[PDB]
Amino acid sequence: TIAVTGSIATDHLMRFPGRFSEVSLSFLVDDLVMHRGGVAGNMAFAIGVLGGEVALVGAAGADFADYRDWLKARGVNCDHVLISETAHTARFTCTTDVDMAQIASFYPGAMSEARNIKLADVVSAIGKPELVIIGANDPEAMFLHTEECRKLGLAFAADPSQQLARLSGEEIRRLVNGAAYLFTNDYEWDLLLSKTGWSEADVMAQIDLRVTTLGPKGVDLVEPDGTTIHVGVVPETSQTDPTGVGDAFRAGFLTGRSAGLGLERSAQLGSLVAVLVLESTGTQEWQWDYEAAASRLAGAYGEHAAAEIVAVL
Amino acid sequence: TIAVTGSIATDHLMRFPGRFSEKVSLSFLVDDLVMHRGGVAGNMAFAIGVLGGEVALVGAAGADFADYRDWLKARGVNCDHVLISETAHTARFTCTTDVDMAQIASFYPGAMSEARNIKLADVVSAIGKPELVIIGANDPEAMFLHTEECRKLGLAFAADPSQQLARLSGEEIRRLVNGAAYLFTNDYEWDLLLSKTGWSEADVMAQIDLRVTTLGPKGVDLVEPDGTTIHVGVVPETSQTDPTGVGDAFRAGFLTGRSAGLGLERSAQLGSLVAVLVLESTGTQEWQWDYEAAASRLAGAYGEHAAAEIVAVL
Ligand SMILES: CSc1ncnc2c1ncn2[C@@H]1O[C@H](CO)[C@@H](O)[C@H]1O
Ligand SMILES: CSc1ncnc2c1ncn2[C@@H]1O[C@H](CO)[C@@H](O)[C@H]1O
Ligand code: NA
Ligand code: NA
Repeated sequence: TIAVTGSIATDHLMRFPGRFSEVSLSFLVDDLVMHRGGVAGNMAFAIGVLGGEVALVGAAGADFADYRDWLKARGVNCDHVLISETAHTARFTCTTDVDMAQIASFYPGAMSEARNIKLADVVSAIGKPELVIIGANDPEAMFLHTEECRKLGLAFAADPSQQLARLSGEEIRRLVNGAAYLFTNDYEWDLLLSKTGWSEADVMAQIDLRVTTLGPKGVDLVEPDGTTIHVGVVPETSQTDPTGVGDAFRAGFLTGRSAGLGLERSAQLGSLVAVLVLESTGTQEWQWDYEAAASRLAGAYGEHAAAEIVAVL
Repeated sequence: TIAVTGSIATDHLMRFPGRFSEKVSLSFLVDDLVMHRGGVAGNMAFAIGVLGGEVALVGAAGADFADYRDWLKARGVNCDHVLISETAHTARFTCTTDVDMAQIASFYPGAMSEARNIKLADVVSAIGKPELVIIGANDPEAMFLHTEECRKLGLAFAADPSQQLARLSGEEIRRLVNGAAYLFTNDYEWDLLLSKTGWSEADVMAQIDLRVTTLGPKGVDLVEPDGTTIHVGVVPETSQTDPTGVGDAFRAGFLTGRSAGLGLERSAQLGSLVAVLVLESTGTQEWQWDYEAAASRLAGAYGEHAAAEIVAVL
């Protein structure tokens, strides 16, 4: 059972049929759609679709009913979503240009109440989770979640992503120590190092595994002893929107890990889910086709890897 | 009766408590998010109706327009000639405003694209000939067809291209300007119009009856073809909050004053008042008309005599 903590949101996604090369910026967009989102919602949805046991742990508004149904239909346990008395579910508004560059605004709303969520209640309700993802969230919620994981003996994955630029060096440091996984992208890895003052070795001495996504260059899985697995991307055919691609990779990778797959196979599955999200507009708008999944995995990584991956799904 | 053509929209307005000083990947943590009635035509029609003017809104919206229609009709706006799309939703304007009143925004036209199917002939046959038709930012082809139909039926019009000036070609802008009773732009838009059309200042003034050029905090200029220039300073602000719709508000106040028989200067003073009232509220139609506060601020900025003459016709 994987407990996913992080933002729950509605994503208002727009497409600008140009390049962000323009203060009074005005972008004439040719698409506007509203989808389910938030990093925790995305990851929980992806884990549920892939057949994993997952519980969403975040803060939303009373408007969450439909979202809840949508997630429960995919096996996600939403019993422990905090419902705000007053605030609306967070909203992410984003414009993506032809180069997949993005200009976005995030209104937290009910997200600010995630700091009132208590993992002790979740553990008493569902047992101790096999892993807790500490994703982008209310900052205080992120810190309290990590500290409660440490105190209750729960393995956790530090996944600060969008919040890394808004946290101080000390805050980021408090999020990293003891993590079973550390997820960032390459730019975020450099930023984490610069802000915390830690060296690469300093970080690796405190975590069990570093996972660094590299956009089109794939992903690196680095162990504390330097052992590095590089997994290339599942090449894309219909690139459309980058929102939620990292969440998708994390969900696929952690589902594979929970299914007993090795690091490389789990990262290959994560790459598949990531490209499926890249090729759709919303973050949870992708479909799971077992045969197309097997085919694309085999094309990218070989028949043996594809077969071993699809066997556990 | 003033016919207002232009965009009808829902404005999703956010506040960034910082300054826009940030493979682009901009992310702004905002601390306010509100949804309001908008579109340049909706804003101007609302303002004219609130001020007691006779006004008809002429634009394209979606079936979701019912509540907006009720809201506008409660203020005396005639919405009979709003085109309701079978398919599209009302346009949406999404904007983030920083502490310096700088803005980063995206506009989804949606139903606005169908304004090019509106025919001002139907409006005139229904309500008579409007005293003036505002050609505001809209579906570009709709703007051109509206201007040409004004010329064809002999209706006075105000060229008010604003947000669309940067997206139109020189020839397109030129075809929008000729014969206009009014030309509304801001100073940056005036420079851009000259550069894009290749016209000189004199070239423009020879084709219009009046140039109105807003200057942000520096006020507004009203320039006649013979060079006669009236400069009206702003009504100084007390609670600057959001710049969305301020120009629309000025245009509405000014044209209401003009339709009420006020001179150019008095009309521009009223417009400045409405503009600052919009500047001091978040939405574009979220302001209230307080007769006493209006009189007081007009008098403080322009004198008791001007304030009295302005409030007398309202
Ligand atoms: C303080 S900024 C922030 N914080 C938390 N979550 C964010 C933020 N910005 C976007 N999202 C959510 O991330 C998802 C894509 O990973 C998108 O679905 C989007 O909702
Ligand atoms: C092609 S860009 C565009 N076109 C037409 N109208 C626009 C546009 N952008 C914003 N608006 C509307 O203008 C109002 C503020 O004057 C705001 O209320 C907003 O709705
Ligand atoms: Na996407
Ligand atoms: Na405003």
